[PDB]
Parts: sequence; C-alpha cells; structure tokens
Amino acid sequence: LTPDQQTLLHFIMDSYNKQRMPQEITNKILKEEFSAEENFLILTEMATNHVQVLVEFTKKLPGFQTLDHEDQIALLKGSAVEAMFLRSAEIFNPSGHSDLLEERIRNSGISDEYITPMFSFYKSIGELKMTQEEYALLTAIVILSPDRQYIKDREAVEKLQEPLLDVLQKLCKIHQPENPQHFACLLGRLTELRTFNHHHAEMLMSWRVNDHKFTPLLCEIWDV
Amino acid sequence: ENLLLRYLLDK
Ligand SMILES: Nc1ccc(C(=O)O[C@H]2C[C@H]3CC[C@@H]2C3)cc1
Repeated sequence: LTPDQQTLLHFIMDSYNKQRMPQEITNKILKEEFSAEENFLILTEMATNHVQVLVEFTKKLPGFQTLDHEDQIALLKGSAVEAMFLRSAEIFNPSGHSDLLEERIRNSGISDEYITPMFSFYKSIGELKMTQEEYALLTAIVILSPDRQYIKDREAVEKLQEPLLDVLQKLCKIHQPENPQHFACLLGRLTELRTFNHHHAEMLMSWRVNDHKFTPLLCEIWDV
Repeated sequence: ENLLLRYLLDK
C-alpha cells in the first residue's frame, strides 16, 4: 500500500467518480414510450453517453497526455467496446429501473445471440461483487492495453498499464485474502470481455441493414 | 485523423 501507489489510486478514483449518467437518460428509460424504435433510440443515447465519459476518463489517465497522438486514438477506438460493456456492467449492477432497462435492451431489434451473452456476462461480473476501486482500475487497464491494433509504441503503453495492475493485484490481496486467486479471476473477466469485440461488430452489421441512424460520436469511435 | 475524437481529447 505504497505512498506513490496510494497517490495513483486517488488520481484514478478522482477521475472515475466525475463520470455520471444524465438524469434525462434515466428519465427516458422510465417514462418514454416502449417500442423497438424508441428502445433503440434510448440505447443510442446511452452508448453516446458512455463514450463521452470514456473519453473524459481516458484523457485524465496518468501518462496518457504524453503518449503519441495517433496512439491515443488507437487506444480509445481499440478499447471503446470493452470499456462500454464494463461500464454497462457496473451501472446495471439505479434501483429497478434496471428491470425496465433490461426489457428495453431485450426489445430493441437485437437477436438473442447477442442479448444472451451480454446478460450472462453481467452475471459473471456480479458474482465477484467488485469494489468501485476495482471497476475503475479494470477500466483503466482495458483502455491502456498495449495489444490493440495500430499502436506504434507498445512499450510506452505497457509502462502505464503495469503500475495499475500492481495496485489492482494488491487490492485483491487486501479485500479478498480468503481467496488468493481473486486477481486471476478478474483477469479472467477481461478474457470474457474481449469476446464482445466480435459480438458488437456483428450487431452493428444487423443494425445497419435496418438502416439505423447513429450519432457522429458513435460513427467515429467505431469506424462506421 | 479522427477529428471529433481529437477535439474531445484536447478540451
Ligand atoms: N446505435 C447504437 C445504439 C446502441 C448501441 C449499443 O451498443 O448500446 C450499448 C448499451 C448496452 C446495450 C448495447 C450496448 C451495451 C450501439 C449503437
């Protein structure tokens, strides 16, 4: 529980807790007409919101400013899908309200082939009851992944990811000494989270056949 | 580039 490691963890939590879900989205989830079209508009707003907060959180990550400019974009794009589903898993696990959200998701023009593993995945996440701190570090670990396509200097990214692993690995030992494999179980969930890169490309195919409109931010972050 | 994203990173 180093000084420098405690300084880092406060920096990450300062940035993670600025990220909030506007009331206007929440209110739409609860008040708006319930149709496939309207459920899909709501999901589009949520996703647009997720990406804005992702960008905010990312730009404040220690060392992020000092990375090559193109590499910065590569990590944002490269991470968006995994980061969104991880935020989405936290958020889901609001009072119910979550039920109503779940039904909007199940009725928004998405085949169960993609709906199924999403909810399955949320349950996997829920079974570890992770802390705020763990969600935040996992999130930064995903964003700062040196394996994404197009990165020119993977070593630079690797430097920034390592200290966050160390912190995370320590927290796991402190808040889960009874299970010494907790860390490994968390890295386990990143494996499951990577599979959504493929799922989301597929579902984005389905949706564009139907000719659904995306926002500029969604179009740009996902190369639509 | 990806200009909307660069704008958002530079605020
Ligand atoms: N035009 C779009 C609207 C919604 C999404 C989306 O991914 O929604 C996210 C919210 C959670 C449910 C699906 C994902 C996770 C993508 C494109």
